Amino acid sequence: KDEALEKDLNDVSKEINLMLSTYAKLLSERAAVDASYIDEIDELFKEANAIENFLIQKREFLR
Amino acid sequence: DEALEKDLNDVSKEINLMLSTYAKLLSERAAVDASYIDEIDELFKEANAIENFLIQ
Amino acid sequence: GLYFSSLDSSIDILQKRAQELIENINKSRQKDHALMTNFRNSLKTKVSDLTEKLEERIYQIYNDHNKIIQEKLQEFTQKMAKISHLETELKQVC
Amino acid sequence: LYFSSLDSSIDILQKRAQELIENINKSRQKDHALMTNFRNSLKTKVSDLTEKLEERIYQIYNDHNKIIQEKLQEFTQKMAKISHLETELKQVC
Repeated sequence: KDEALEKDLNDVSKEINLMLSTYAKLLSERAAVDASYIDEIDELFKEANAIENFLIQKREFLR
Repeated sequence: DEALEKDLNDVSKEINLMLSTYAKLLSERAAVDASYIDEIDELFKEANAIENFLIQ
Repeated sequence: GLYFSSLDSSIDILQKRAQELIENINKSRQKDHALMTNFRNSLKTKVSDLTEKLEERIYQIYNDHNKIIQEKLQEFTQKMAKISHLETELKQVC
Repeated sequence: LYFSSLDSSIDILQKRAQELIENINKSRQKDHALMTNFRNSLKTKVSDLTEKLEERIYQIYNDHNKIIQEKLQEFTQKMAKISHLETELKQVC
């Protein structure tokens, strides 16, 4: 009766929470991958910047 | 990112509320059907009263 | 000479890392775009299944309602036939 | 005389039974219509919620792509600046 309806409502709520939480995990992992790519771009830029500093000081010494 | 968390939780909230509202609707309609069962019971009472008077 | 070749090798390593990173980003995007559609499939199907189970339990309730209603209707019909026969007896006797 | 009074009672009971069964039928039809439309509008609402989720996730991905493109362009310009500087040094040395 109504009791069975309430208990299966509990199962329904549990299942919906499970799916939304799994989706949240999916999105968190994807966002982590994107953030890692961004950090790699930043590191590449820093390497370039160091090389540029080296060339700038060599050029100033040559002049 | 913050809004994504808020809206994911809110979506789960809305779906659970909507499914429980559906369950309540279902119970109310079944209750109406049971009320008709009790109306049949009233007809049975009238039949038995007529039968009792006819016996004596 | 050696310094220029070393610095050229460093610059190229940077170029190849950038190229590799763009390729990785693109492949990841194709993958993630498949994943999102998979989620929209599963969400609608599961919500339909849960509504299904709710309706199933209701169908059990209504089946019990029909069983009880049919039993009471059959007994009521018996009551009507019994009262009709008793009344026919009393009519004819009087 | 009495028998006819109880006869009217019998007529009313049987006819009430028929009318009650018909009422149960109409009630079943009403319940079915309510069930189907509530289920449909529920699924439509769920579709709207999925739609808004996809909208926000798309905005997040679009901002990510904007940031990636900006940083890649900035890196490409830094690389070009280094290439030009090194060509200058090649000329000098």
